Amino acid sequence: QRKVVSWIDVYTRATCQPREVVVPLTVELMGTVAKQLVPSCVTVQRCGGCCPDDGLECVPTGQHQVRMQILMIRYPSSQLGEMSLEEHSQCECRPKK
Amino acid sequence: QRKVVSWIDVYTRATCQPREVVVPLTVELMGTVAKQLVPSCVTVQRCGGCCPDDGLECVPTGQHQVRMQILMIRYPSSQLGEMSLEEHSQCECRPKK
Amino acid sequence: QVQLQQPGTELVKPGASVKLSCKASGYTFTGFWIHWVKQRPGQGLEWIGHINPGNGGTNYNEKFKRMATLTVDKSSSTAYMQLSSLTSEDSAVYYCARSYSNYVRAMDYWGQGTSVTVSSAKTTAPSVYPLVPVCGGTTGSSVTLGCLVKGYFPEPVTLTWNSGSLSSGVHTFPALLQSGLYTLSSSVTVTSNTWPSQTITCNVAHPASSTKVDKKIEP
Amino acid sequence: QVQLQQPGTELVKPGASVKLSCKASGYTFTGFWIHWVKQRPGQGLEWIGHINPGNGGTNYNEKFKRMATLTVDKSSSTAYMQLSSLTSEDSAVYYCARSYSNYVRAMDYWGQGTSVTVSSAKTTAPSVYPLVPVCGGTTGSSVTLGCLVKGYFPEPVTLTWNSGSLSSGVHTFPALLQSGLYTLSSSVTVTSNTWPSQTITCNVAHPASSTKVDKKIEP
Amino acid sequence: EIQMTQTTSSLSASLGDRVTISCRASQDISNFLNWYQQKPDGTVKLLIYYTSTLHSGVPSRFSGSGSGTDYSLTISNLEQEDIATYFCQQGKTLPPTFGGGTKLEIKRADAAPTVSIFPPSSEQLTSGGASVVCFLNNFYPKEINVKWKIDGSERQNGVLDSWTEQDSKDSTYSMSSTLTLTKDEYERHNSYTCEATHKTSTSPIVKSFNRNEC
Amino acid sequence: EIQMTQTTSSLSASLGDRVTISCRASQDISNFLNWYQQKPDGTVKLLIYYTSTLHSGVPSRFSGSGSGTDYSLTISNLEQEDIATYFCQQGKTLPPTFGGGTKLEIKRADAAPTVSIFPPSSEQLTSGGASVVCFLNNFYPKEINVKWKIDGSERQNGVLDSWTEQDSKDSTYSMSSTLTLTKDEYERHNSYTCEATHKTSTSPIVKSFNRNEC
Repeated sequence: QRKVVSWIDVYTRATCQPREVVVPLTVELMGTVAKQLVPSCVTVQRCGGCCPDDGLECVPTGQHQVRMQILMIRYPSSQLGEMSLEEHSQCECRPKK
Repeated sequence: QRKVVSWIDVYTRATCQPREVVVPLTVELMGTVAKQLVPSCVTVQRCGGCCPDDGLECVPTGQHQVRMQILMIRYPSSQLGEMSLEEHSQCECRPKK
Repeated sequence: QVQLQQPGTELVKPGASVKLSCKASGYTFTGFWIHWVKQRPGQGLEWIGHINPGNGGTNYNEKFKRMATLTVDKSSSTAYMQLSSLTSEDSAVYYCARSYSNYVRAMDYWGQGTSVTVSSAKTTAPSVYPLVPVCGGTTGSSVTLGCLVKGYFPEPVTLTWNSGSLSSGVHTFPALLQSGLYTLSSSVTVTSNTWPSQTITCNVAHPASSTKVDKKIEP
Repeated sequence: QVQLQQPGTELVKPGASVKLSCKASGYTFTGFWIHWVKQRPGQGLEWIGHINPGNGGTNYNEKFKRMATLTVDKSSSTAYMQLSSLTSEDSAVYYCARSYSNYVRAMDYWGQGTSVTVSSAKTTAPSVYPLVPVCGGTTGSSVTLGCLVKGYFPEPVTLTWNSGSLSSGVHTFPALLQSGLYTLSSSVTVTSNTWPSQTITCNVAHPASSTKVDKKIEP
Repeated sequence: EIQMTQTTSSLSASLGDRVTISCRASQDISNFLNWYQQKPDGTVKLLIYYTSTLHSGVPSRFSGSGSGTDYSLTISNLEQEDIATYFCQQGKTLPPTFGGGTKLEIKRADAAPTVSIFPPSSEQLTSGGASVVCFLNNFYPKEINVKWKIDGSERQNGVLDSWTEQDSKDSTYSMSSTLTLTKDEYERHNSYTCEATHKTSTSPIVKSFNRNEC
Repeated sequence: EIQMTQTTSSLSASLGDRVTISCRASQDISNFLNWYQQKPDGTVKLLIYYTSTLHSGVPSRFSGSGSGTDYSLTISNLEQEDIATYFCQQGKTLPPTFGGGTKLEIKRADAAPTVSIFPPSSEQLTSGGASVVCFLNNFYPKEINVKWKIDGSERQNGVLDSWTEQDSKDSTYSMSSTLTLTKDEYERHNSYTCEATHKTSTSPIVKSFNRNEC
């Protein structure tokens, strides 16, 4: 047993907008607070998807940086600290160069 | 002006579960019926996130292939056809072998 | 939560121009084509033109050519229609609707529209009259009241009964042009014991003249 | 939408063992530790042990060294507790709750609980008695009726008035042990005009005996 | 332009009936046709946007059909919430061409109108005008006739006849006949008559009053 | 095991008061404390899970404080929600240790119990047994005394005294005195009395009835 998805429902979630995207916590993105951060990944609203026209790219209009509570595994004393990440507000489709 | 995301709200969406992920449609991944299809990308529920303990992978337990209505830009006559992608049902944290 | 806003009423004198509004909210504005459709009183929908808010792509119908200039605002998320040189022929309801494609062109969500009335006639306030039942009968099982507003210009007019609380068995009749002025009527039906025991009020509002008065119907 | 399931009542005999259930539904089961907590009637919470359904790693409290066994099922999504060799000291309410990380030890969501009773006593049915106000006495503004169920075993019992529709000013008193049997009482207060014009019924349900009868209160 | 032909306007059917609304084109549009629902208040929404594919939040009753040049909307189970003029629109090539509306009315039992005459209000008579309003309040079908008789003699000028749209509650039409007159003539003339001719009776239903209060 | 200690258990405060509940640990838990709310029906929920960090669906009234060996849960504004026993659990190391659940009652105006005596039902007497129930129901505070008197003589055996928990409506306590007797002795006596001693009156509020129906 199976069911089909309407094309309207296909493109609505596929069109350029702000959406929930997982971001892996790396030492290259956020530095030394612990050997391991818990959770090792978080979720932020990012501009994903694709525009109808081929010459149109999906880029953020404006972004606001949000801060999240994160468990820092420190072996001197483990603490539940704070970190920050960039999060998009709205996206648009622009012509490419 | 400022909001602090609670650690519980942080890990709840960060845990290994089925989530909406944008998948770019390519000629390699799903083949050629036309020059380009619209939308050029789709959204399917996939196993994303991260496990609490390092040493456990985020892998699907069950999955079901769903079919979506896609606009196929063909030059003899453009038509709104059907396509299929593999979608995940439920995920679990299994130790990495 | 995906709608388009259009000011339901609009008035201009013949010869002038209107910049119609199509406020987009609830979705990515620059991702869907914004269409504009014309409809004369009880006559088939006529396509005027669509505009792409993403790349600034403009498209117009042949007969409406220089009849209709389409523009978009990315800062306000609003599509605009500039109708140049208006006449009695252009007195119609103009809609706006979004569509996703480059081929299918299926306008999924429409707005409420804009009823553009084009006349140089003087804008005047209405006169509310309580339509009292015939002097001494008849009844009984149910009694009909009624209300009349004669000589108002232009549209629209909002008619309610008891602040809209009496929203049962109400007949609001559409306005018609008599001697260059609108005359509208309405009627309600309640049981013989409801009136004049419970005092029923006719509530009229003409926003264009800014003058609105509710009349209490007494026998 | 996230919750844990525990059977409210559980009856066993001295010497026997129970496999308590914690049915998890609403989240990824194998990503959170499942804790089990013991609570005696009106006493502090005692940690028994936690289990990780993800890897199978387990931890038990020292004093429950041989007496709790924790198991999990990836299918159906259910955590289990095997209480080996039960005594009268083990007669307590057992909870199941979930925490996230190894470091924090914070169990965010709990189950409803499992009141485990151990006795090996004879399970018998109650006898409902309608409490008559008085043989023509007190009548002022409000009158109280009452209900009684003496000699039922074991717990629990469901008590309502008029199919639970009369949920205003109801006093249901907790069960106590008398002569090795439970005796429970309840009372409802209504105006002197309501009764005995509107007939009131005492709804009793003892599911362990399977036999339950509602009684009509009459003066 | 690619002519979009919808060769029916008046359509009346009973509740729970299989109703087919068809459209024909000038050429092959290759299964590009959309069905739109314009409710009496002027709200347009898209029901079926391809051959047979539903919009989000549309009952399964609406069935799409037709391939090539002929395309038809099919309501399997008609209800009172389906009173609307349905349009078809091609999408093969611009412009996007719409067809003529089909006005979907719902068949019910024929009902006699309740007539009530109303003399000009004392508020109006002090201003210099006099208007006699005569409501006919619910009736079916929408083929009513009104005739004013001032002192037995017919009046045609000043008569305003406005109809209400198809009712969603009880499927009954209503119209209001408003006779506008001058006070100077209103005061010459005594005894008025509001005649109404309909399908429910051969004898015209009459509501008349004297202009002195009889 | 770290002996997590709560010094107070009995606690009563009026509505809209700054209520503070404190905890003391045997050693430094480094800010790893979690406050839990156990409702009268046994349902436990997590209120504050760190020093001062809130769980989803918890009012801003609950304030978390304390840094090291000493921590406290502070309710800024007290309401009738907030009738529960509050626990604190350390998360430094296993096991996870809970403290003594502090019962939070709410202070209100003192009231007299509504005494009502009930003779054994005709349904009970036909089965060979008699039980007299004396309800007293709606009173502050939960310190109350009941004394049965059969023909003036006190009887202590057969008395069952069940108290209700703090009411979430008007903050009133209630208890039931069920005196179980044998019918063969119940027939041998006349008047039955249930006395009630409370803070409201030094004189015990008396409700009695004669066996031969008053």
